[PDB]
Amino acid sequence: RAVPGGSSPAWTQCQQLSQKLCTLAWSAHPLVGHMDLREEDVPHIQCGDGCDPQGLRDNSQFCLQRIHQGLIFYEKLLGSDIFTGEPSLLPDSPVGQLHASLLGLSQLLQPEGHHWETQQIPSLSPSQPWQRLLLRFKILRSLQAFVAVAARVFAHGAATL
Amino acid sequence: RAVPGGSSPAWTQCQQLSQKLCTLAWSAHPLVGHMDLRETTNDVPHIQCGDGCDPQGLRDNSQFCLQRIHQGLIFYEKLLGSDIFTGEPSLLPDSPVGQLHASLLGLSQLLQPEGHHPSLSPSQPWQRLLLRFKILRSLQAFVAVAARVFAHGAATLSP
Amino acid sequence: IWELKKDVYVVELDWYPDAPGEMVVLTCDTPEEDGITWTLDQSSEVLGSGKTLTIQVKEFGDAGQYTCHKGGEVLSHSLLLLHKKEDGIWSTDILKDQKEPKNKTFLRCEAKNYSGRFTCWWLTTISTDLTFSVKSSRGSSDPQGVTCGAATLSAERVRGDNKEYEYSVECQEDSACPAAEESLPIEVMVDAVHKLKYEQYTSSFFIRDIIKPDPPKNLQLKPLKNSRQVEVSWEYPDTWSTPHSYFSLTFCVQVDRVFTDKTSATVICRKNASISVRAQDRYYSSSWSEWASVPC
Amino acid sequence: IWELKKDVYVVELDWYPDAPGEMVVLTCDTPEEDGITWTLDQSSEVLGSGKTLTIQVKEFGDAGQYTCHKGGEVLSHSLLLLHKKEDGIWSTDILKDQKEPKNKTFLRCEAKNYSGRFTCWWLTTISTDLTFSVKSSRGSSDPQGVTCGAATLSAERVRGDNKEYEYSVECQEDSACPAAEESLPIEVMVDAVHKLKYEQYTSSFFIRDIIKPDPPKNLQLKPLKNSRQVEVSWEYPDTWSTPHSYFSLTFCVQVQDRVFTDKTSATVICRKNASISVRAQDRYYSSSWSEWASVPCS
Ligand SMILES: [K+]
Ligand SMILES: [K+]
Repeated sequence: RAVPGGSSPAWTQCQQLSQKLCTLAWSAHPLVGHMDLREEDVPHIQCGDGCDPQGLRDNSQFCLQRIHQGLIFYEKLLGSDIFTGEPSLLPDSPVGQLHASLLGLSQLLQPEGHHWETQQIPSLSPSQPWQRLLLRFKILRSLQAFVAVAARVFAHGAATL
Repeated sequence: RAVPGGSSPAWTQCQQLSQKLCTLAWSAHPLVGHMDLRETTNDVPHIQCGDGCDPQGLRDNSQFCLQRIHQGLIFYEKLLGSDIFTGEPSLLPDSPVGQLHASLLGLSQLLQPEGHHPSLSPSQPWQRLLLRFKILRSLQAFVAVAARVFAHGAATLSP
Repeated sequence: IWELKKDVYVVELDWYPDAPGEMVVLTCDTPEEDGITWTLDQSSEVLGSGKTLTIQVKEFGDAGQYTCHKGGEVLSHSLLLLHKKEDGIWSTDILKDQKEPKNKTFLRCEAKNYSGRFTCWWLTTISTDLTFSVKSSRGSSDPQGVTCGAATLSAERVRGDNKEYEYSVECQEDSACPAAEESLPIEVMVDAVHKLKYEQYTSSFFIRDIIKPDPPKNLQLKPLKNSRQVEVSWEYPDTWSTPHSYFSLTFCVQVDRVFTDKTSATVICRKNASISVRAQDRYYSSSWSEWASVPC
Repeated sequence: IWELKKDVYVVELDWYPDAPGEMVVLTCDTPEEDGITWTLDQSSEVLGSGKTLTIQVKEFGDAGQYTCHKGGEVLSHSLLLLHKKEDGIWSTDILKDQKEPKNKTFLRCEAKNYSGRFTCWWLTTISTDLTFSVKSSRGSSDPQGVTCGAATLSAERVRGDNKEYEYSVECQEDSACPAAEESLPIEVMVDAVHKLKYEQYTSSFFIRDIIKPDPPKNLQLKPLKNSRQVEVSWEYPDTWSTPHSYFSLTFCVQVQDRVFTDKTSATVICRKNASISVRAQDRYYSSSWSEWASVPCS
């Protein structure tokens, strides 16, 4: 296909909306500490994905499209039993506002993928909170970096478009 | 042998440091912890019954009590060292934990300024968190008594 | 099969409800041995003769109250109760899930101090034909002693609509220790029996985790001239543990909330709201005391 | 045994002083087929003849420079270093465990930006008989080019007791993407040669995690009039990734009590004697805060 095009978003809305994301995603747990790192199922803003300022000017729909993908995926994860299992954490918690804001910005990009595909519904499990806890933070980890680029994408579009 | 005895200590920097200590214990592992629920345990020291840390048992003897207290700190303080907190996902020194590690070693240093002194394992970061928590909840318990103990002494034994 | 009370027995159906269930042997207590007959509960139909009766319990129909008989007489009984295990979980019908913190929490317990005196409630939607017998203890290997004063019914609110019944119980550790780092948990075991069913509800807790000090007393303020300000004061409550010299509390101060360890304070008060204050144990983050105001 | 560089070889003793160690065979590299002899380091002692010497290797006395000779001529060498497994874990005797940031570091790298150029600094007491080869790639399962610029000794300072030697290399990821969200870490492998002893030190990290910006550029004060209160202003450091519209930074203006502003300016109160310092961080990711940019109160 040809690289998609179209709907230029609410850069400002997005900029601020993303910005908040980078805050919420650096929560961290005293006992878990900061998750590293060893690779290696999660989406990524890659090189050829056009979110780099230069590509962003040429186009950015593909990039923005990936960001929606990312949000959608993290969004799913955050909803899963991963963050809902115990060490049971509250819907008012930093993580609550997280899933909350994720989705929100997902919506702000693709006000529902009209619902054709948009799946990639998460791996699964793990049962027993330790693996769980770790997983929670590994995802939060990946997220910090994800959301970080997005914020740059928007904050940039926001200023230059 | 007879109940040891003598040495003060600075009831206040003690009751001071000790209570800053408790807030630490919590910060490094909030009520937003793990409602278990789970054993003979490879137990830690406990400011137990007749260790003389009651408001009464202190009027007279406080030496055994303090030795206990200090012993715990040594235990826990050592624990925060262990790969348990060092292992994956490694806890950073300045992180709320490594500051407990401070307070402890701090407080410990204020009872015995030299004194005289773990299971090791496992691996699987999976299991470190679990211990990290067991230890922490356990600790917050120790330091609590520890606090009141020093609180009283501050209030009643000194000046 | 074991005894709950006297003449009242439980029957463990660990495999409910696959066959053959359990094969109960009923024994009539009397020194006699001839002309004995038996009935189930309150129905006639002589189920059998002899000093013993061999039954097969699988379901409530098999359970109930068996009665011995010797010539127009009722020598003794035996109440057979069912304890059923479905899907690998003993039932938790009787009590209300009270899904609070966290889920499957059927027993609430609090201590207003460190005496070893605690109280525990449970929430049943049931209204009658119950029997709660509480037992407690510290530890399981060599269990320390805890004495529980009968399941009394107290609060009787009204849930979404249907009434909600609450029982609670006094419990003093036979030999407490307050000031010590409790290293072994307290054990509550509620032998709940709803007619023919029987369940057990347990809870494990260290007092410290369940501490819920009382509300501070005598909130007494003294404002200043030409000011919407007041210096206020409270006092530990008497339920609290003595000496506060050791058993230190710390307080809060509503109207943003302010926090001190001092029985006093000074805050800008307007006729709007009022001043509430509470106490939490200064050393262990446990339950915050209830509030206590003295409206501006 | 493997070749760390021409005529220089590392012998892996896992188990260090234990077992039979390892059986090395050396080779004189020369046409010469007759009257070859082997000597180790100095020692006139002939250890064997033939174009190949076969030896056993356990401790350091087993390694060194092997030399072959014919008719009093040196024909070729073969330096053997040891790589030693001490109590089940390789050795680190070389680099200093850099104030644990955090714990067991040796290689502390950082980048002034997402350009793909980072520098790693390591610490050693060792002044001499030090060689340092730096290899960097991004990802193991299918490496990815990182050009490393050779370990200089960036500076040397005193640690009171004895001198601390600070090395460093620059590395450019050959084909880098600053905008991209890395999924694969760079590894920097450092071949630490000190005399006979051989050690490797490693670092794996994402550039996003080693970004530390230069301090704010052109920090300026401007008093308000008959005001002990000032208009602070600064600029993005020259090195920050461009554009700043994308690669944004957030600031911390501390007088001395700090204040935070995603602006390149703030208005403070000079307590005339103190001064305003400002530092930046990635606006969107908790990288590292730069160093302070400071300007003396007016
Ligand atoms: K129920
Ligand atoms: K070293």
